[PDB]
Amino acid sequence: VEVTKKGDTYYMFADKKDAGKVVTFETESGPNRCSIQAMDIGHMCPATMSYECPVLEPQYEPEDVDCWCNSTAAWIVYGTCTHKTTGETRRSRRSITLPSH
Amino acid sequence: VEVTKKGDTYYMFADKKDAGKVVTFETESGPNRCSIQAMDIGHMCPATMSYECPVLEPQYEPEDVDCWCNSTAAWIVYGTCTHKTTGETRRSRRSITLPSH
Amino acid sequence: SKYLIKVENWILRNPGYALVAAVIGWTLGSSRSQKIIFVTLLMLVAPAYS
Amino acid sequence: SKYLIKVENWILRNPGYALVAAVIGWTLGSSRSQKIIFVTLLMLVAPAYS
Amino acid sequence: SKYLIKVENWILRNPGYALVAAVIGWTLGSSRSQKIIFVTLLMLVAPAYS
Amino acid sequence: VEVTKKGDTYYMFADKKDAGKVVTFETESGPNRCSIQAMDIGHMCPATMSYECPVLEPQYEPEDVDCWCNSTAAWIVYGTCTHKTTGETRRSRRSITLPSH
Amino acid sequence: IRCIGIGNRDFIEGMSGGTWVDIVLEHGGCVTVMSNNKPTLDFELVTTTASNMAEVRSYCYEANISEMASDSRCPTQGEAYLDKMADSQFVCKRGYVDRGWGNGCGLFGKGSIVTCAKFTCVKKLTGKSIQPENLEYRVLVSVHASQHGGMINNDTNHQHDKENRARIDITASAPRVEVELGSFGSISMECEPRSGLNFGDLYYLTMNNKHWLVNRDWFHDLSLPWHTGATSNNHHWNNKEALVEFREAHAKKQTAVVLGSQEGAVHAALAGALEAESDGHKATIYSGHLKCRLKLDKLRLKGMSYALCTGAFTFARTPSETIHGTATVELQYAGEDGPCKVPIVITSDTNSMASTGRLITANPVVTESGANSKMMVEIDPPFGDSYIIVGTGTTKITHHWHRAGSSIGRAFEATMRGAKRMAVLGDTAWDFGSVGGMFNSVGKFVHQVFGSAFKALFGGMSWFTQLLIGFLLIWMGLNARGGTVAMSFMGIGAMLIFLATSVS
Amino acid sequence: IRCIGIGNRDFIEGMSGGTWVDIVLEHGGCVTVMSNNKPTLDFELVTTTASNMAEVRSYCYEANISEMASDSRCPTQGEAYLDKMADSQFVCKRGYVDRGWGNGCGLFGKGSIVTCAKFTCVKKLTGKSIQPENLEYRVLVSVHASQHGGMINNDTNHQHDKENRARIDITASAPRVEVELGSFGSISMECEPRSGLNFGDLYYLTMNNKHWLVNRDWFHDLSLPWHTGATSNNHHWNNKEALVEFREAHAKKQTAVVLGSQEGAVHAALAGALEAESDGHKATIYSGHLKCRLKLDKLRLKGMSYALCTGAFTFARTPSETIHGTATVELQYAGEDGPCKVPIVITSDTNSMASTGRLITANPVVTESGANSKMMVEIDPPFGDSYIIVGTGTTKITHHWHRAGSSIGRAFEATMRGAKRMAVLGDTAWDFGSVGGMFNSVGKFVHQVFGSAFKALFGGMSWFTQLLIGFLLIWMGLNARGGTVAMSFMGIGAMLIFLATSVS
Amino acid sequence: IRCIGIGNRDFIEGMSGGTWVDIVLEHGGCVTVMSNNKPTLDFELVTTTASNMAEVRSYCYEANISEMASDSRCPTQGEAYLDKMADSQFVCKRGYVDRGWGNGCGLFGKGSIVTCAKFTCVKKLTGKSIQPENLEYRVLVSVHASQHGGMINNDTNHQHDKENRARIDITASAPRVEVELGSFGSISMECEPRSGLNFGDLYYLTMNNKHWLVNRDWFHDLSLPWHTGATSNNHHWNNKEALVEFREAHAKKQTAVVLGSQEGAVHAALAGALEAESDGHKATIYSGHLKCRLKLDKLRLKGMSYALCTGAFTFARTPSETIHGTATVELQYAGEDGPCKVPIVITSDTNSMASTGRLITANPVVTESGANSKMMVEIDPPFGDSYIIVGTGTTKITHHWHRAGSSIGRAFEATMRGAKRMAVLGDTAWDFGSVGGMFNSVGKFVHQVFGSAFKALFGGMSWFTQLLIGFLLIWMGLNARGGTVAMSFMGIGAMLIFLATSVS
Ligand SMILES: *[C@@H]1O[C@H](CO)[C@@H](O)[C@H](O)[C@H]1NC(C)=O
Ligand SMILES: *[C@@H]1O[C@H](CO)[C@@H](O)[C@H](O)[C@H]1NC(C)=O
Ligand SMILES: *[C@@H]1O[C@H](CO)[C@@H](O)[C@H](O)[C@H]1NC(C)=O
Repeated sequence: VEVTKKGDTYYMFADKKDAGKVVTFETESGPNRCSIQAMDIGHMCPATMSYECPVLEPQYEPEDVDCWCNSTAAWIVYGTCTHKTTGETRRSRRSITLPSH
Repeated sequence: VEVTKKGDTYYMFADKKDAGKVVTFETESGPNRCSIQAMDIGHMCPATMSYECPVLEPQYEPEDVDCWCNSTAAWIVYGTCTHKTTGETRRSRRSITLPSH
Repeated sequence: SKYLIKVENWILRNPGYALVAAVIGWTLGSSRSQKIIFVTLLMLVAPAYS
Repeated sequence: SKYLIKVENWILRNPGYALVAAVIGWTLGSSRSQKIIFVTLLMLVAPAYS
Repeated sequence: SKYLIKVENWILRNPGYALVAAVIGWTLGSSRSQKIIFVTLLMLVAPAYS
Repeated sequence: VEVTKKGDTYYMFADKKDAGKVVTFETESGPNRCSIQAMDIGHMCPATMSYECPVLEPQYEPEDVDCWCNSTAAWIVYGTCTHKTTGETRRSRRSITLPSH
Repeated sequence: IRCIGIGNRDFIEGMSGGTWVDIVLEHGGCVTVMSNNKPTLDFELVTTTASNMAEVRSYCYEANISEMASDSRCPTQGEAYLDKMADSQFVCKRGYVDRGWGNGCGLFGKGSIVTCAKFTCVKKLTGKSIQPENLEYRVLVSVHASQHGGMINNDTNHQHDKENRARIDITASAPRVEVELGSFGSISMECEPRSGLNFGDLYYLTMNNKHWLVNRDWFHDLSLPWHTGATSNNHHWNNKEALVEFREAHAKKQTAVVLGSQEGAVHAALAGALEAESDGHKATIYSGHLKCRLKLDKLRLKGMSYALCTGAFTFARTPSETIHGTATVELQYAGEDGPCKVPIVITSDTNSMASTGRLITANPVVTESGANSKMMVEIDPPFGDSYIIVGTGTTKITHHWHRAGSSIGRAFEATMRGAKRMAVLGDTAWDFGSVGGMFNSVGKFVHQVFGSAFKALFGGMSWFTQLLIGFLLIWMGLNARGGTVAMSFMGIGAMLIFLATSVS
Repeated sequence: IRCIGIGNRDFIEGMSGGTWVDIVLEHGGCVTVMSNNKPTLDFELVTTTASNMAEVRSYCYEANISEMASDSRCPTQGEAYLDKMADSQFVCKRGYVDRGWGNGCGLFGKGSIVTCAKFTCVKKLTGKSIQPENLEYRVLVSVHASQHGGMINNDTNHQHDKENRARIDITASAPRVEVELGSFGSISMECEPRSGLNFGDLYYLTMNNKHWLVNRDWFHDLSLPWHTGATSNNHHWNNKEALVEFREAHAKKQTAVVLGSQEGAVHAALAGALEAESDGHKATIYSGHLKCRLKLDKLRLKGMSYALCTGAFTFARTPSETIHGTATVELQYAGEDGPCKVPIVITSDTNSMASTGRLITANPVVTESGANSKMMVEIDPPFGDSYIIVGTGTTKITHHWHRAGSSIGRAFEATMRGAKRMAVLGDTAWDFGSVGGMFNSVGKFVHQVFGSAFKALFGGMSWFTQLLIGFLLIWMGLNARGGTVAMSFMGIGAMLIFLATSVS
Repeated sequence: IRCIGIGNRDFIEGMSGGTWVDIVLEHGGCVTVMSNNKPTLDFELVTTTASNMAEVRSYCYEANISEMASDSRCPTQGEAYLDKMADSQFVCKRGYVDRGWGNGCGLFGKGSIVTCAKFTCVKKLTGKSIQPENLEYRVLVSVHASQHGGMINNDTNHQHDKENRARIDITASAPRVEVELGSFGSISMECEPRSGLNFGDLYYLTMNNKHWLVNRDWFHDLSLPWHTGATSNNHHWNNKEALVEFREAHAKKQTAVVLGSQEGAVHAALAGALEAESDGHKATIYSGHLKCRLKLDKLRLKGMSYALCTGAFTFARTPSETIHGTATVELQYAGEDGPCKVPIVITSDTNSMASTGRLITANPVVTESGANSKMMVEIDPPFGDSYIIVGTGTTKITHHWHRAGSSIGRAFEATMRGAKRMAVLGDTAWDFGSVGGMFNSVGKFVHQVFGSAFKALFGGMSWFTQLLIGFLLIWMGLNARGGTVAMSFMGIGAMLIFLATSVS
């Protein structure tokens, strides 16, 4: 995965292939091993979900969290689409209804 | 993960640790490599979610599916609870109201 | 139907002679209904002279 | 209040003499209201002989 | 407007002679309205002697 | 961080840099390792938040506490302002309204 | 002495020869019954007891789930099937979901998905019904035996002489009870639990060791899982979907969730509800009145044959005054003469020495033979000023007393109260059976309605002048030829003759 | 000849000396105008054209999203913040989520989470308004010139002699138009687009190369994102949350989704809606009537001065009959005499030779000078049996014809139709301006309402007897002293005198 | 000359022998006072001055906090305590928070937590009261001395001859003032600041170098920290919790926050409020009228003894006309004759030479002895056309003038204005003390109410005919035996006799 810093904050460009594996990079504090448990991760495409995932102490189990590193809080970003067809999942099935007349 | 057969159907007892990894077992047809992408998987406890996940052709990529094997359709089962405290998530927040009097 | 239209067209073709015949036959009845029958008689015999 | 209860208890103690005095004073008035005043006079002077 | 103010100022300048003329013309009418017309006549001819 | 005692009670002057790290000092009982998990900690400035954080037994997990030492209860104090501009956050957004007339 | 400190206190007096007498007891008041030769009794109703209540319905506020399973079939396969559908303990829901090549099968259409899971009720509340045959009332009976009147005996462990107090349990099975007061005698009571609070539109709700009463027209309206009362280890439930919230169907599964504890919702809904208490399986209700009929045949006095007291009587404190114009006197006796009758009189002047009032406690007596003993009595002073004298000889003590109000006012108030009581006693007042008790019934109720005024009005209870007044009134009403003047006058005359024939 | 095969066909006849005449045109019918010396004209309204329509609002059924971002802060930190919040193209929502040690911070309290994403409208529909000054009507005018009547000239490319057909565009800017028919002459038309379909409560909806009309009170009721009424490449959308669905909640993020194509919902909702067609930016409406006034001053005949035909006339087929009782005759002429007048008569017997009916086509003539030519004419046969004779000499041909019905029935139907027409012509019927045209107006409309019955009833149109009947009726009404009998009789007499003064 | 360009201008004339005269001054108008032998004066009220205002209450819109501290105790420990609670500058709040083993102690219950912090007011606004003894009015007095009338002297620095203009400060302490006008003389003024704008329900609000006026019932309704006016460096505040917001609930602490600047809220709330201006600590109010009484005893003319002008008079421009029908004339004099009286007459024709109007400026004179000097005068021309003649001999100049309206209209308007003025002068109009001034008072006010019409109506002010008319009217009213005809006639006669006895 690509690791960059824009304005004193770390961005991790993770593609589809790196799904469910940890990665180690370097920060101003030192080495950082960060695990990624992204479930809705997709291929690379303009639709990009980005969310900060926070640092925590190893003496706690993750709860309702799919990203965690231990140097600081790290911002993760990844595309969300299907078979690189430039199309989102859009499976909402709301089926909004309109008045007849 | 544990692999058993009760009545000509294969059950895969998968715990929390084996989350996001594939597993290979044997069937009457031959070897079967089956991948598991369970996102809401929990620890081992009486609350057990079980659902059949189907066989599919290799060319067609999975879509909105978190379990797939290629010998036959395989029934997956795994617990769903928090920190092995014998307690379900029960996070519904419906807040049903009753008539006053 | 078959004869009413013919006599109607005949009346509308020459209404003067028809009205003359009608006013002649009006004063040749003993009762009102008898005068009506006499003028309808003239109305019916009007198309065919024979 | 202070005197009504006393005269009431006195009337209830010996009602015979009270009724005798009342019927005596009833026939000593010129008008009905005058008889009423005379009997209430007897009612009031009843507790204390003096 | 143009003439009312002039005759008004004339009346207000010498009211004695104006009242004399008014009381003279008041007694020279046969009816009340005729007297009113005669005095308004004097009122109108008052500014210009001619 | 600075550690002082004024009237048989310990004050820990912690600046912004020491945020999220433990510190060891000495008391009449012996060495004391005290952890600080202050999230809203700020720079040094007159606006100073001060609160006692209590001693507890190591066999229990903290439930709603961001400061814990094990010799006694220790009073922590730290500034709360932005970029050392001598200005408090004052982000209340109450927007109190007054009657017109 | 249990009837002294009660706000809602009545006074019932029966005929001299009349053994039977009817009364009404309210759950917040008391009744005092007195007679000429019988000792004063005090009846009170403490608590309404409900036991052996049947169960009607039970709800489950907090529940758990386990073993969630689902099955989906896409078009050209029919309806989905699961083996757990036929089981009554597993609840499932059906639905239709869009399918495609991404979900496993080829044809592009929507399929049928079904999802069920077990249902286990961890905590539940119950609803009971109340039948008239289950109710049981408790009435305490006290006797004015010149007791010390000390409130140190609260429970029923000791310090309660069995001849001075008693408890009675009135049940719907046997409404006839026989009360034994020891040396005083025995009485009979027949109570009819009627005209009480309606129990056909009330349900007894038990929840979390607490209890309430609810309306039947709301108990069935509640939207929660329920099941009727059937003795079994595993019960079948209905309408449990209201506690299990199903997540929107996914590509080929459905994850159900269970709601949390609904105790707060029930506590909020039951804010404006009535409460009660319970012991074990029995419940206690503090609302409901009762009608009773007492037969006083074998009841007698205890110290009628005793002698007089030749010792020293002294006041223990300033005599108090109650809201009903009654005066309690607490005496201390010095000397050793044994149980002796207490000579006490009420008059208007120290030299008059004439009884002007009555006593609420009949035959005041000392209970022990000790040197310095104590006793208490309750009397009713006449309106105005009066003197209470205790003892004889040169050692008799006197005390002044005053009471406001008017005799006519008290008479009218008592008459109105008696009229209200007779109106409450709608049924079971008279008897239309064998003849001979109809005149007895009309006399009994006219007495119970007019004696309070008869005693207060007609002079000093000479028993001789009143008969002459009645005779002259009957004569005046007889020698009158006019209508509507002889009937009423003769009726009033006969009423006065009968009221004078009774006890005054 | 464009008015032959039309179900809704009328007949309008004006005064002999009356140049002006008013008519009403319906979008589904036709109008035939005839006179004594003027050639028959046929007016039809083809399409209502709407152009240069302004745009009011556009909705977006199918949309896309991209660059979803979220930010979460737990308690004691305040509200979450994101730089994309200030941008108008990014929509976010706020919420509160439960946090704990498993999420990063310790204090247990609900935190503030915000989530926004871009919004791009991939497909949209538009709504336009219609103003009266934008409408433009198209009316075709045909002339009965004994044309061949062949339907081979459908479009406007060729095979349309410019002296036999014409098109007129009536606009709201200039309602006065001058029509040139070539050799026939010129006419004037003043049309007033009033009393049509209301266009103040209708919106023209364009969607997916299709078009509909909708109600204004319903167009604003639709729940979809919408912009302000201006032309901009990218406009600040409003109420876009209706197309972006957010998940329930998560301890650290929130994943939004976009709805699919809502084309099916709009197609289902617009089932009971009116439809139309469009070309480029112009729209075509098939509903709406029109009122017009025609001035026929320079209109003349074409073959009035021609000679007679001395050739051979022959029928081309059996003469057909239309729904309005009109007979079309298709003749073939042999010989070379040039354009000559067609001698045709309608009588009751072959020896009578007396005109009994009228002709819908005035001055039937042959158009070319060819050897074997063809022509067509349209006539109205009298009720009953009749004989049509064509030609003179020993070569004249005869044909039998029959027509059902009654003269009184047709007269009453035409009178009722004229009354309905005059009722439709509520406004702009008379003129209250300069004097001299008011009597002309009352005479004109009484003629247009009663001439159809006058011609059918009063004998053989002798023009001499009717005047005497009118005179005698006026005399009978004059010598009458009674009320309500002289006014009506004199009015009817004057009406008949005027109707006889006009053309019969 | 300060009263020329004023929209609200009045005219007050007193009795010939009447020294005292009452007037009313409005803050937006002027008053002109004229007499027979006294020079014309012009009074105006410039500004209401408020000084030495006391302070009532002060609010604090923007505040800061510092040194936030908290203390928590869990059950079985009692209430929390902090040393800063007893200090008045530290505000704390108490609460109950859930505790457990995670918070330090064992027992599972909720505890008591207290949290206080300092309070320092960085910015504040103030409220002052206004007392009648603090007000001070300023009135400028001008004298018509035939000044040049140039507006070049706006301020009070120079170009103001001290004998032609003056300023007077009317205070509530000493309402009696003596004004010195130099050579003209001295006057006395007694002004009573009554019937003005109420200052018992108004507060003077100072905020951010701006000032407003507010209602007392609204000033106390505001929900903000406040403190009364006490001279000190540190003040005690009340109800400061309205500016400090505490968080929900935390087990071990509570973080307070302070609100931002509330200047915008106050500016929005004070939108519909009145404004004013201030200099240093004094305030200026532009609303409020005044009543005054002038004593003119030592006031005389300046050029009464001067001679006539034997030079050349010329107009400097076309004479202007004001809204009150007054004509200003600007003259230029050539020659060196010293201060001489200006011979000017107003007539109807050049040969008549009869005074028909009056002069607003008494005794017009030239001020300097220069060769070519200038002067100004203000006169009132009669209704209609008139001729103004200036000078004598063969060098006198004439000018035409016209004025619209009617004498009766102006008379009625002046009568109504005088009636309104006398109605405003409710109190302090008459004197009920010593006798001899009551007739003077009734004559004075009947003059001030009717002289404007008396001068306009009753002829040419001959002073001889009017007496005869009054005598004959008195005689006509005397010889009349009927009621309601002699009293009114005698009253009108006496009124006319008195009005003729006064100055015309
Ligand atoms: C993060 O955790 C990993 C776990 O092995 C460790 O190797 C690494 O040094 C940690 N990073 C730090 C402490 O900065
Ligand atoms: C399933 O797929 C794996 C993919 O490598 C293959 O090795 C295995 O043989 C397959 N099993 C079958 C086709 O039964
Ligand atoms: C606090 O706990 C640490 C745990 O390593 C221990 O080393 C230290 O001595 C303790 N402090 C005391 C008991 O005062």
